[PDB]
Amino acid sequence: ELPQMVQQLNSPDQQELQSALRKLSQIASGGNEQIQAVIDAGALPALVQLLSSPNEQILQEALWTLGNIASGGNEQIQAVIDAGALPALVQLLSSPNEQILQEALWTLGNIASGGNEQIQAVIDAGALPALVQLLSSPNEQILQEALWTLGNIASGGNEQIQAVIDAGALPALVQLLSSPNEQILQEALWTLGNIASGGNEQIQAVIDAGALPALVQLLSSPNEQILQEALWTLGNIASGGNEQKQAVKEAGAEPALEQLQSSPNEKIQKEAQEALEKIQ
Amino acid sequence: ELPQMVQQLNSPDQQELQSALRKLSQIASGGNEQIQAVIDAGALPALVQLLSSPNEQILQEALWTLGNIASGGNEQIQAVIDAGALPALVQLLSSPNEQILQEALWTLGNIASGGNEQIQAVIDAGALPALVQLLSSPNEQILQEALWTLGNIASGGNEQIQAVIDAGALPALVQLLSSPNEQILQEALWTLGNIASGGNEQIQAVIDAGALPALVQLLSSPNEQILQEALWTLGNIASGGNEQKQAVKEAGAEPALEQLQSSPNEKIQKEAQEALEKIQ
Amino acid sequence: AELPQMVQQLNSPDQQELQSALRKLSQIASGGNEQIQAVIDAGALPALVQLLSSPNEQILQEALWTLGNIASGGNEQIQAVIDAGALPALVQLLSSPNEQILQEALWTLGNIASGGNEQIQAVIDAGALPALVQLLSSPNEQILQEALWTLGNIASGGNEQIQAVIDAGALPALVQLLSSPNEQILQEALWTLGNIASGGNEQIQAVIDAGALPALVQLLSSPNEQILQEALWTLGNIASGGNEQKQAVKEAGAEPALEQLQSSPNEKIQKEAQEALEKIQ
Amino acid sequence: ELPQMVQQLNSPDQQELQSALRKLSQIASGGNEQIQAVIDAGALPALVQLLSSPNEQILQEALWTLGNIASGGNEQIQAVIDAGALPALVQLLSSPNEQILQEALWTLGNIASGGNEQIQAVIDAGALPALVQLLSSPNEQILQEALWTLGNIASGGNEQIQAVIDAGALPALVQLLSSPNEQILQEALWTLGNIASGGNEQIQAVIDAGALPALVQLLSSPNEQILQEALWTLGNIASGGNEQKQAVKEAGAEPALEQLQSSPNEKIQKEAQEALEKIQ
Ligand SMILES: [Ca+2]
Ligand SMILES: [Ca+2]
Ligand SMILES: [Ca+2]
Ligand SMILES: [Ca+2]
Ligand SMILES: [Ca+2]
Ligand SMILES: [Ca+2]
Ligand SMILES: [Ca+2]
Ligand SMILES: [Ca+2]
Ligand SMILES: [Ca+2]
Ligand SMILES: [Ca+2]
Repeated sequence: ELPQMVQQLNSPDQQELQSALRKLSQIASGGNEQIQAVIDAGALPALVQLLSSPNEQILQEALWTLGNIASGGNEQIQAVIDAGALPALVQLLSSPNEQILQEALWTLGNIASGGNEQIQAVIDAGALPALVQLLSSPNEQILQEALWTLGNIASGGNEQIQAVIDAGALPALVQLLSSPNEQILQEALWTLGNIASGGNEQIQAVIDAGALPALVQLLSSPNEQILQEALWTLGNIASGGNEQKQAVKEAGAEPALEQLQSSPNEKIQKEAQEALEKIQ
Repeated sequence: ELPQMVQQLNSPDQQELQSALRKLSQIASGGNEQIQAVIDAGALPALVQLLSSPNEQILQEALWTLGNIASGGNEQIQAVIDAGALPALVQLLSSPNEQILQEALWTLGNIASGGNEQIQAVIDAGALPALVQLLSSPNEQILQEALWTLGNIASGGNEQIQAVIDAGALPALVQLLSSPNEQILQEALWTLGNIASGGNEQIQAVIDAGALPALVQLLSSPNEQILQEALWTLGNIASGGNEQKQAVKEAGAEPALEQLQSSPNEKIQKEAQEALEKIQ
Repeated sequence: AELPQMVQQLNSPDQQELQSALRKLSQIASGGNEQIQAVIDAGALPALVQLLSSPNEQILQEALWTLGNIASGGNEQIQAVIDAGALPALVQLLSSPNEQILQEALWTLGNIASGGNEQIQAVIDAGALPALVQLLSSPNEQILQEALWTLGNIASGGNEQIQAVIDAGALPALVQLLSSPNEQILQEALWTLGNIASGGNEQIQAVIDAGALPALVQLLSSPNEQILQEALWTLGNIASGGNEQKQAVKEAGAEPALEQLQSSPNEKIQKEAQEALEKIQ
Repeated sequence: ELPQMVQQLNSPDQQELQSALRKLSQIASGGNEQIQAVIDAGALPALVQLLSSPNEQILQEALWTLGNIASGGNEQIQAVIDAGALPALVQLLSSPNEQILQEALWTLGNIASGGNEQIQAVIDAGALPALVQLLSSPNEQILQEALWTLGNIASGGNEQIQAVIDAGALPALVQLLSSPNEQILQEALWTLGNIASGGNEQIQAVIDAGALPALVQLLSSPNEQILQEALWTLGNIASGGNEQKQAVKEAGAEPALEQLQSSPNEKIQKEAQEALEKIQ
């Protein structure tokens, strides 16, 4: 009954087309067996292609359906990605249309709560620089949604976190730690906390950005939700490096570095000597 | 990110090898400086105040944070001490909140893993009586954290080892040599070993407390790991006076020692010789 | 997939499976208003209203969302929100530079204004109309759509409510949205203007005097069926007035446009198109 | 290599069982890529068996390993489940060893953080009655981990939420809304908040358990995490009923009801008739 709804995404009519989209849009809302049902009927290419509709009613509906398909299994996120949604999503990040801009951020956020494979895709697709740009928005709804999306990215592996750092996000995050808007403060603390829970390098970048005095100050907050997030972030700062040191020691590092003691490249040699000195 | 990095230390790809090395050298420097930055930015006084918080959720985060700060070098541990943390930590040893009691013990355990100035501070804050009471906990999670901490204390000098003996830890530690839990058995053994590593009134009181028959009997354990610790302990005792050798003579040690020579475990065959040599 | 699978076991052959499926649908059909009433009876509204003055954006937003949910109940539930004193704070939040807070308050106001006339009139009496009207020229499509939705609920009341909307200067801005390239705003504008056009001859006349007809008439040539439908409904409403009203739609040239619709594939169209051309002879 | 490590997991040689155990737990503690290597080798089945071992060092290692793997993607979780872990993990809830008990819980809570069929495998294995009993534990560590697990379960579809209700969870959740312990209280709010985000019947159970007066008291809390969590739950109670009424309307419920006036059974006609009236 359902590849019928699909072919009608191609329909000359807009009551028909939007009957179809409205239908497919609610079905996508009902959990993973239903999402896959939409997927297998081949809905993704149609829905991606409507991302360029000049009709905002078609556009926001398609956008909303992709976001919902993106809110299921990693495997279902991967299908959105495979359909080529990312490049389009990234362009919509420039919409002067606040409501389209928010739907696309939300969609990206959802994709970015996937595995590190789908986070890397979002990163490869060029999304970090627009997200960071948006950290300056005077619209607190877009700002919140951007912080969130960045938060999920910063919840991947260390290279994911490092991309976020390398895209320039930290100075903004640290200024928002002074914000008198508790909702924004807390989403920026949340994202910053994710950064702080990578390894040595990631922790160092947070420290070099001047987060610590701002975090120490938040420990006077009568707001226990913000106090808890400042303390959790601080405890990551204080633990991450030694825990990484010990995990590389566990992963084979002494041996590896001894073998390189005698490297024939001299620069690699001194550096390997230097690094064994450190894992003492 | 870590097994990758280590395998890349052997990579025939030169830029791959080199950047992997650079990362690994940074991770090798550890976290102590990052911890210091936390101290320098003023976090200690607030963490210490929060240790009297009646909010369990906050108090846990604060304890964890301090515990990690105490996972640093002796400088960072000493800073937690001079911040006034110890009185409240020793208080928390009476908490009926198992989640708070475990973090406090852990934290105390890191402090106790510094040098003897740091161990002495923990003794002098009165940690020992509680820690001894905890050796008879039916709660293995709590028992083992207490054993851990006691062990670190008992790895200090003879004044540290005596404080422990004086606090009445030996009977408890000995009862635990009858434990059918191998994780507790091993740690009780390690702690006994550290005690027997002291001078001669130290080696004596351990003998005095009836350790040897359990010790000897453990040599027959077919679990090489618990065998080692028991050997090592009996070897530390062997190392002592003459009344002391005569004491390990008397508890039927020679029979058991005699077999361990053929052991494919290189280490065990060394120590096992050392000890028989030592009697006479 | 609990709900589609439920809707299928009603057509099912098995009697047990039909039975219990129906038993669940029935409870679900009864909706959430008694559950909203229980939240009210346990004493939540006074703290919820207090939280509206809160410096904490996080707490304020959640409160706003709770209130708006409570107000998404029946008229009894809306009236309890009103009586607990929420409107002054809601109307206050209409000036807020915070878009997030602004949207929740518009939304909350929107739900209050989907009640009966007594509920709508309370919103009107709290002074919400001038800010709603000013927000119809916001460059923010999210804020604008929410203010349009609210005003349309308000204009879906009695003539006294419709006239309040008119008296607050809504029409110039509603007409100007008739030129929007944004289909979603255009449809809501048409709908609001359709409601206003569904009151008395003097309300209909104010719509004409505001210049709606020229835009309305063009919208009849729209390739967009959904836009074309709302345009027709509104024009239809206007056609449903006294002689002077019928003349003005004659004199904006609605007749040619309305004939070029009798031959239309679409369904709700020709019947309405017909009834419209009918009303002018 | 990895393939004879698996073979040695079922060796009689106790020593190389444990080297083979430790190594597998090492590599399987970093990244999803390594987890899979461990999986495809065939570690899972053997690892499940070691959950029977009377050696704690062995038991806890196996268990912690499974724990780590269960903290990957839904299909990694699924592979733990396919391996047969659940009946063992559920049994381990009866352990008098607190460390084992907590590790069994944490493992269960990770598995239960997957998609809905994973959550459902956990219900199916009979975890709910054990989880519900734990809600009376005087151990706050065990108590909190049980609530977290039940929280994860209640984050599935209404059928999963209903299975937490049917198992008797609500009266303890309700009582814990009075707890002066903020960590326990917050975790119960979260669980209850997940329950209340379900359908008309799920909200009705929460109402009938007398949640509302306590949730309403919480609106006076000076703790903004708690206050926010009480607003949220109350918000879900106020919306889920109407939102589900509309969701069934979209699911075609009207054609189906009208169709039932055509039943030969008056009861059915009457109910369908009462239903169609109500759906306005
Ligand atoms: Ca068309
Ligand atoms: Ca357009
Ligand atoms: Ca703003
Ligand atoms: Ca507070
Ligand atoms: Ca026990
Ligand atoms: Ca504020
Ligand atoms: Ca705009
Ligand atoms: Ca045992
Ligand atoms: Ca307790
Ligand atoms: Ca408390």
